[PDB]
Amino acid sequence: SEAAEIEAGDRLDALRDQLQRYETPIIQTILARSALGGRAPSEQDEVRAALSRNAFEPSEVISEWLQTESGARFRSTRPLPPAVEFITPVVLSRDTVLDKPVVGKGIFPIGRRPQDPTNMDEFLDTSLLSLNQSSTVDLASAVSLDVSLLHLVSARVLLGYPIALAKFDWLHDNFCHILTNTTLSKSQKLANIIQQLTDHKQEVNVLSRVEQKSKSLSHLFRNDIPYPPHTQDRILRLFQAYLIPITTQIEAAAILDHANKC
Amino acid sequence: GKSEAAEIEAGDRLDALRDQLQRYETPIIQTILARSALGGRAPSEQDEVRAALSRNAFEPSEVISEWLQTESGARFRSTRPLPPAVEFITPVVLSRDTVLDKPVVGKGIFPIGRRPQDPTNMDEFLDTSLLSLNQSSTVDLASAVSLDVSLLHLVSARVLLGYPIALAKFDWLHDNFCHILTNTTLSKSQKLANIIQQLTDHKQEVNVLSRVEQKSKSLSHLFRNDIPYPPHTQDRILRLFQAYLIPITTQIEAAAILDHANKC
Amino acid sequence: TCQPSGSIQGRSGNCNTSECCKNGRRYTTYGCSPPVTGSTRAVLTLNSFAEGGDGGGAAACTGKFYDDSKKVVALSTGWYNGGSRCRKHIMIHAGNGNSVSALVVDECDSTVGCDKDHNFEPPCRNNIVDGSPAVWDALGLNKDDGQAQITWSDELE
Amino acid sequence: TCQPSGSIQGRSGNCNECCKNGRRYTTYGCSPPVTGSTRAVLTLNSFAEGGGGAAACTGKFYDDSKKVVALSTGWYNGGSRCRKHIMIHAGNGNSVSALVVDECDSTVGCDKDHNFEPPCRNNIVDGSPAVWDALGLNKDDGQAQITWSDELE
Repeated sequence: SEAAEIEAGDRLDALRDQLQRYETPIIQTILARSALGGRAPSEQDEVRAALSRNAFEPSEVISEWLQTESGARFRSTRPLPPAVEFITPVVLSRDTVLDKPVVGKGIFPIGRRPQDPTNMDEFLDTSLLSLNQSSTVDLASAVSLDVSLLHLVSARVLLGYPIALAKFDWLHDNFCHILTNTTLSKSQKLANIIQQLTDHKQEVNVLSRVEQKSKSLSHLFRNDIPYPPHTQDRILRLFQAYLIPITTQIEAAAILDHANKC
Repeated sequence: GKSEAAEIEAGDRLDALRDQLQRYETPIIQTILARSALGGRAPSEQDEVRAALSRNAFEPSEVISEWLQTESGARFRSTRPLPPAVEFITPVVLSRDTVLDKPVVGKGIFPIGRRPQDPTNMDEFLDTSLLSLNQSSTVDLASAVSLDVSLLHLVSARVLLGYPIALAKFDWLHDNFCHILTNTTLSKSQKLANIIQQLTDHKQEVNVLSRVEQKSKSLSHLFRNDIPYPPHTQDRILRLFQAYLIPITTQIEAAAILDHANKC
Repeated sequence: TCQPSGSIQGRSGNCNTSECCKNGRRYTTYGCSPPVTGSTRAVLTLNSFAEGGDGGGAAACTGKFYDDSKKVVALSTGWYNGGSRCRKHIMIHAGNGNSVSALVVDECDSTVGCDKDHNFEPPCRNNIVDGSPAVWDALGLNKDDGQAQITWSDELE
Repeated sequence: TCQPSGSIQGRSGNCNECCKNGRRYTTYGCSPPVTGSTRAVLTLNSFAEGGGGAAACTGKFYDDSKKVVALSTGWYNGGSRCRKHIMIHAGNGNSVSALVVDECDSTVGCDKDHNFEPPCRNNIVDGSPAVWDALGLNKDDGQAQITWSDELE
């Protein structure tokens, strides 16, 4: 019982390192596509066709979790990868200040405003549509970078599942106190678990680093064409409004069905 | 005159194509860094890349596709399912001990092309880079393969710009190339050599490679708690441009000019 | 009234000997702090908010780091109160009669600890004002204390 | 003896010396013979970074206090003088040792790569401001008649 908690803490530390490791590839991949050029004719269709022709199936652990009742909420319509259609509830106001310190609140509030796209698929589609149409951009390169990004963001948030299992063993009593509470509805248990999983100080740490990375990696050199406007804003928005809150919900969903382990 | 006007379009056309060529620099570098930052090599990654290229075959444009059929162009046609030019082998031009990336008194810097120990073509160069990673049980296969495939399409499209660049350069510097092409003293082989030499501007090459080295250094910055890039990541980014992308582009350009000798 | 939220098994990881968590003991977590009275009794601790130092992550209120000459503090999770004091000032009173105004920039996080994210340090206690060196110097306190009994109040406007 | 390699149709593009539209500009692969007292035209250039390409010999930029030169393509001679010094003599009797760092490219010009400027002449030593100041020459003149020779070390 000590030993198992210790092991889980160790395991959590390693999985968190794996989660952070997606930060730079996601940002570089967005920047590669943004530096490359405008949108090709029928690029969106070609992205769907590429996902169909090169269908990567998730791991057996993930594919079986996606068949359970809590995991099924993150299964996408084929040929989209897992979790890229998942819609978090709106939690911010239209005018919420997203990326500057606010007196009496803090900085980098998580989640969607009413005007944010519903899910990652729509967010990335909206980003693609904001580009100008181009007859010179290479279709194969553009689609291949689009597909890379979809696979990256799916794998990134899916790490919430093994992270949640490790957190459960590490913080066993905390979660079991919620799970075995017979006064709480299913949704109140979900809310209480999400709150237990949420650490905004760590969220600010990540998003501050993402903002630095997006500025440093978007540096312009001799004779480079500038990035489209708002490129850095949308990189931050991807993490702040989607990747972080969806990861937390995946972790909560994984925890919720574990009362028999208490 | 009619001639003068045609040359002017041609320069205008060349300027725009050169901008398009340079636009590949940052995406190629970012894509390499993304894959290198992501993790080690997945089981059977090489095989999975070929299967991805086979299952999702983008075909080239109609003009290029035809060019690839013609004999000159066929030397840049790859074995299916690889994209154009990634199997093309430039002849070894450097010695085993050539200094690649620092100024050499009496020679300069960034000598172009392959040494005997460099991999034969871009497919093997990228394969060798991938094999230098350890097998990883945690790297996401879909992400890794997708970034690998992205890079192969990028490097192919980058060098294939040599073909339209060559046509624009031919119209822009018509007399220069025709003076070589109509020289009945030269073999086909000597004309190729002289065309390549006319196409080569090493001062412009140094400008590109200096910037590539700078980009690779700046864009590989580590932030707090980041896992380091594998050793030689920056070296291999430079080598890709210096030993493959630049000389292959030039060769594609020379091939193209030679195909249009009938225009002299 | 304020109760613990749970506890965490200590792990020392690679931490040196700021105190590390020790193996073989548990560390208490809190979501709450004592009542804010307008002259709230607290323990002042010593911390660097500087970027280089590797003491910590970015400040919760601002995402920034602060060099040691800035008079800034972090507050235990309960007093941090979801950010309600972010970029506001508190007046700190020391037992020696000195007082100083300090900017709240960060959370002294009592909900989590003894993990790689926190360099294997324990969760913050629940009644802490974690002050920069300039805070201690302004209060005339000897930083070799490590902690001091204080009172604090919000500076209203 | 050294003959032109060809010529290029002028385009001014967006250059504000600029190539002019109604003319042609000559290109060279060679330079005059290198003697122990080689006659040349000294021009003025900044090798500093910001708002021109990296120096051909080194990939670097040089602030205006550095005594560095670029040589017409022929004298540049495929890099054989890279990071070697030449001794430059001005008509007023001043002389200076300058480091060869770059090629003044006489093979190409009048394109966006060269800011729509013409191709270097074939007898040019393109000198930094510090070269001009050491020679006591008025940088307002734009060019000066000089002689130069390869220097020992």
